[PDB]
Parts: sequence; C-alpha cells; structure tokens
Amino acid sequence: NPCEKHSCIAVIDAGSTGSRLHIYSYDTDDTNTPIHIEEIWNKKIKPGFASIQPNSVTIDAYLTMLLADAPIHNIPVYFYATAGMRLLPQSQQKKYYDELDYWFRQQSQWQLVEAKTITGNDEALFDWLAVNYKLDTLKSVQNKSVGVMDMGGASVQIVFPMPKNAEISKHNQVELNIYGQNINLYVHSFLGLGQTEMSHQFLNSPSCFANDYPLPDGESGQGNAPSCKEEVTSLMNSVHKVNQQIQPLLALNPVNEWYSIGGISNLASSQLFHFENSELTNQSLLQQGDNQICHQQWDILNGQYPDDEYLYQYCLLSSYYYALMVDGYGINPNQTIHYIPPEQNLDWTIGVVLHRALEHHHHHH
Amino acid sequence: NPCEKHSCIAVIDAGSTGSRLHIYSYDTDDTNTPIHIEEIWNKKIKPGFASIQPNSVTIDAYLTMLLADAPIHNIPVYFYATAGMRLLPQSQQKKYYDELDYWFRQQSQWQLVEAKTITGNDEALFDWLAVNYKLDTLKSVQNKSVGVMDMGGASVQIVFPMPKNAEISKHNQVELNIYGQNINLYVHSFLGLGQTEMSHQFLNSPSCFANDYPLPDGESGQGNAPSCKEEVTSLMNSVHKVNQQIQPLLALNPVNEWYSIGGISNLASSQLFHFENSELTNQSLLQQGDNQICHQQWDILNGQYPDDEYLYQYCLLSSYYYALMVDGYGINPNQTIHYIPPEQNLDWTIGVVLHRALEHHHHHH
Ligand code: MOO
Ligand code: MOO
Ligand SMILES: [Cl-]
Ligand SMILES: [Cl-]
Ligand SMILES: [Mg+2]
Ligand SMILES: [Mg+2]
Ligand SMILES: [Mg+2]
Ligand SMILES: [Mg+2]
Ligand SMILES: [Mg+2]
Ligand code: NA
Repeated sequence: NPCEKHSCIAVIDAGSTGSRLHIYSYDTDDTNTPIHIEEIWNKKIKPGFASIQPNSVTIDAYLTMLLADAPIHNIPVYFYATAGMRLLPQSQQKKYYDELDYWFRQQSQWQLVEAKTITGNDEALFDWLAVNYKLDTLKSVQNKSVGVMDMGGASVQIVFPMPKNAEISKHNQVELNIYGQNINLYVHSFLGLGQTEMSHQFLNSPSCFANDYPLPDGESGQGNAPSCKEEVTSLMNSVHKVNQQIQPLLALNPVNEWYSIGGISNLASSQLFHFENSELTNQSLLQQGDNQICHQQWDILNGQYPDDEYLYQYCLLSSYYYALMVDGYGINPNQTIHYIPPEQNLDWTIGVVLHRALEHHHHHH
Repeated sequence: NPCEKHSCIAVIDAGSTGSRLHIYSYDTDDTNTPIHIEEIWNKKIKPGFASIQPNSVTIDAYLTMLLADAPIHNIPVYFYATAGMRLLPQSQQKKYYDELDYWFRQQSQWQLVEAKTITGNDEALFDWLAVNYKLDTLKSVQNKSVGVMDMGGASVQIVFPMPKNAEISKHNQVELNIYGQNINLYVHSFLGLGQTEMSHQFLNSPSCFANDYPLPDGESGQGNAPSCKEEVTSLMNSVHKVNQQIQPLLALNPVNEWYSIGGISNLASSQLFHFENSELTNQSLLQQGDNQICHQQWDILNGQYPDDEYLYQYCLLSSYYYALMVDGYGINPNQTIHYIPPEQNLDWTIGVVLHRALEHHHHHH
C-alpha cells in the first residue's frame, strides 16, 4: 500500500489516440519538490477522449473504464488533454469538460484538481521535465544540452535549453527553478504535424507507400522515401515554417543529446529496421525505410510483418520523421536520436508531478 | 406510397461529418434510364460513420437510427462512404463493413447492393451527374461547359468536361453515354483538402482568426484574409500541386458556369456576407471575410451571430475557399460561382441513381 507511506497523485495524459492514467507515489526534498517518483498504476484506454461522443452516457462509461478499478482513489487528479482536444471547436471542448466535471462531482474520493486542454507549449515543458527526470539530469547543472522531441498523433513538440531571449515570444520560453538550479527552455509545439494529421495530406502520394499498396484513389503505391520526404518537407517548411522558426535557434543553442518520446519508438522497433541501444540516426532511418519498406511489394510486407501496427504507413513515417527532424529542425542526418524503449510507454506526465510543486504557496505566478 | 407507383432506391452518402439517407422514386425512359427522379425521404445522422467505434453494438445502433423509420424498406440500398472512411487503415474499414454487412444480413427487406468506400474520382463523377441532373443539362448536348466543385470535410472534388486525352491518367477521366449523348469528364479529388482536415494545419495561425480569438497555443487571433489565404495556398500548391495539376487543363477546357455543393453554401449563408442569387465571386468572398470577420473582434462576432455554426472559422474558410479556387484551380477572382441554396442539402447521391443504369445487363464494363 504505497500511498500509506508516500504522497500520491494521478495524472491522465488525454492524447489524440487514447487516455493513459498514471498513479505515482513520491517523497519530497527540503523544498517540497518531488523525488523518488515511482509509477504504482498505469491504465490506458482507447480511443482518444476527443473522439468519443460528448454525451453523459458515453463520457461516463469512458471515465469509469479509465478510473474505477484504480487501486487508490482518494488522491489529486489532473486530467490534461493534448492536441486531439485542441483540434475541436471551443463549444465541443466545453461539452466534454462539463460532462467530465459532472462525473467527478459524483465521485466522493477522487480529488479533481484540473481538467482542461493544455497548450502545446505546456506539453513541451512537461515532455522535457519528464525525460530529464528519468535521465537523472535535473538534480545538477549540466555539462551538456539535452533536447527533447515528442512525436504525437496530432502535434509534435520540441524543447531545449536556451537563455532568455526577449526577441522571441514569451509563450515559447520557460524559466524555472528546480532542485536549486535555474533552467531556461525554448518550447514549441506544431499542431497538425503529428503523425495522424500529417498523414491525411499524403494518402494518395504513391512515393509514400510500398509498391502496389492500394491508395484511396485507386492508384498503386510506388514507394521512394527520398521523394516522399520532399513532399512532407513542403508541409514542414512551406506551410508551417518549421525551419525558419527552429533552425536559427538550434544554430545558436546547440543540443548535445537528443531524446524522443511518442511514435518514433513504435516505428523504430519494427524488425524492418536495424538499430541498437534504442537509438537511430535520421540517415539510417530514411535509407532502411527506403530499401526495406518503400521499395518492397505491399502484399509481401503485409504478410511478412503481421504484428506491425500501421505497417502500411512505415514508408511514409520513415520519410516524415526525417523531413521533420532534418529538413525542419535542421538536425544532422548522422546525429544520434535516442528513443525511449517502447515498453516504457514514457510520456510527459511526470512533468506535472514536478511542475505543480515549483511555486509553493504562490497561486498566480 | 410513391414506391407502389414508381421504381425506388435508397442511396446513403456516408461522409466525413454524418450520413444522409435518401430514398428516390423515379420512372425510366426508353433505355431504362431514370427520369422524373424525386426525393421521397431524407434523413441525416451524426457523426460520420468513420467516427463511431467499429463494434456491433455502436454500428447496429447507428444503422438502426439511420434506417429503421424510413417509410419504405424493400428496395435496393447503396451505402457509399467518402473521404472520412478513406482516411482510415484498411483493417479498420474492413471492421466497419464486416459489421455493416452482418447488420444488413439480419434485415429482411433492405436489399444491400454495395457498401464500400468509393474513390474521390467516383464521388466527383456522381457530383457532376447529380448537379447537371438538377440543372436539367443532361438530356441534350450543351453549348456551355458546366463545372462542379464539391467542398467536403475531408476531400474536395472538381469535375468538368474534357475530351479524352491519352496523356492524362485513365483514373481522372470518365466517358459516359446518357440520354443519347456522349460525355467526357475530367475528375479529381484532393484528399486532405476538405475543410476539416485543411483547418488542422492552420489553427495556430493568427492571420486566420478574428481579432482576439484564443488560439490553442495561447496566442490571439489577428485576422487578415489575404495573409491567411497565402498560408493556405502553400498547402494547395507547394504540398498538393493543385495548380500544376488543374490549371493547365482548365486553360485548354474552359468552364462557362461553375456550381458548387458542400460547405460553400453554409459559409456564404451567414449574414456577415452580402451575396445575391445564391452566387458569389472569390474576390467578394475574400474581401467580405477580411473586413467583416478577420478584422473584427471575436467576442463581438460570437455574440452578434449566435446561430452561425463554426463562426470562429469563417475568416479561415473565406481565405481557404479563395486559396483553393483562385490560387489552386486558377479560377478568375471575378468569375461567378453558383452555390446550391443550403436548404436543399444537395449532394452527389442522384449521380448513383443514374450511373447504375448506364451499362444495362453488362456486369463488368
Ligand atoms: O494528443 Mo497527441 O497524440 O500527443 O498529438
Ligand atoms: O466525406 Mo467528405 O465530408 O464529402 O470530404
Ligand atoms: Cl481518393
Ligand atoms: Cl498548441
Ligand atoms: Mg502525447
Ligand atoms: Mg530484432
Ligand atoms: Mg460529401
Ligand atoms: Mg480526424
Ligand atoms: Mg440576409
Ligand atoms: Na487532418
């Protein structure tokens, strides 16, 4: 019974593809900042909260499915929705939260702190805090710059150390004080550039699918990762101006180690790829995707890798990740990108556990 | 009961935002081609079929809601899904159709002819047939070229007369013989360019929202339709190459009269616009959206136009329709675009009633 010996908190990541409940036990240091954070419960359900009908019956069944069987209920809960909910009209988001708030008003133990759609900049902050907590890089001032990417279904986040810059929007910068050190981060989220939303722009692009894959328009895949990559790069740069926004900042504030969470782990774990030590390079990702996936016959691939979820998109996703990281962020194709092993299902939720403590009894900072 | 006096057929348009059942009565001419087509039943339900959970309980409820109270059931039924279903994995589409097939197997009167996701090119053919049927332009050879656009949530279609060309893909050309005339059409659908999917790439663009509209990233709208239009044009052309594909063909094959169905009629019916005769020009649409919507204060607009669905997107949609029609298709900003009055809810379903008869007892043409 860990919550009889430690503080405990529930954090729900309500993302575009599903909601994942975490309960963490933790202790605190001399400034009442969480340490010894341990996950004691993890439950995920599908589909995304923004994808279910926003009526009482459906939302009530979904929250019961997510929460009722948790081992401890008398604890603070944060329900934070991300890019899936950001895509909806305000009226629709309000209907979801009104029904969710009603559901919690009928719960006598759960302590609902907040339920809301967070900005992609908050999500990026929590991404960086969660990964650095796990890497054990927060307790002391670092030799090296650690950058984090989160590759979601609807948005993608990038976040890295950068000194305050009064020429850049206040919304894209965060200063915090944690474990005795002052940290200044650049944060950005690109809504629409998550894998699900991006893919809906390229489904009839033959270069983005394995040979003979049946495209929606009745034509056939004819995969070519470099060509698909160039198409996705036009969405990255001509549309979203990722290069113009990110490249000059990384040039001035280089990152020594890149970590990624989200969907790269799922792709890179395919047996179609040869990666070791839970790390890849963009050049190897694009080359392997081109040679083993894009240029292979669809029917053969399909039968040969039967456990590979969204295998039909692996030519597209190899090309898209390279477009995003290389052509968008300007990362060198030969630079190592660490991905957190998929078994961990690491998300940003530990960031909430840490962040909520940093202002103590100041309520409006 | 019309169907005791006439042939009858049910056609379901299962689009990205909902499904609309029509039952038509009709007679036939001396080639057994439908004439005197009349709508005797129309029922719409939300949301889109591709948006409900694909299990027997939910699918069964949805088809029951859509079909059970129809006045006549012992007739052929076509269930044709469009771009909403095109966006999904093949496995997921198979789940939906396996459950739908099972549901129809428990029905003793409905005669399910086909239930499938049709290509955007098929949808574009039906778009042209349905509109030209309503305009009464099919029975005799036209001295005028009539073009049709269908502005959907996930795809948009364009279709216009074009003599058969050996240099253009067979998939984008259709020859038919109807009412004794031979008609040759160019058809194209752009998946990802329907309004819902398009909008997901611009939700954090301040130029695309009314002043002080709260964007997902925490920043404020600062509307400017020409600027928003140039952003949306980069998705049309740099990404989808609409201009390169369409403009040369319209240059060689001018359209004399443009008609649109789908979302234009919803937008243009707002009291923010001044249009007459159910027609607009792109020049006027972009100017009016810029000055009445983009440059206005969000809270004022929101309270002033309380019945306007998706009012918060009208600066974006004005800018996007211009980007698509002018910068994409190359239509002159001063060219009249007819929109079918919104009360009609005219879709492409009459196109199915006509097209199914054209090959008579030939089953593999
Ligand atoms: O809600 Mo997301 O899947 O992290 O873009
Ligand atoms: O399924 Mo659509 O809404 O006609 O693009
Ligand atoms: Cl298509
Ligand atoms: Cl955001
Ligand atoms: Mg996420
Ligand atoms: Mg292996
Ligand atoms: Mg439609
Ligand atoms: Mg969607
Ligand atoms: Mg009026
Ligand atoms: Na999308």
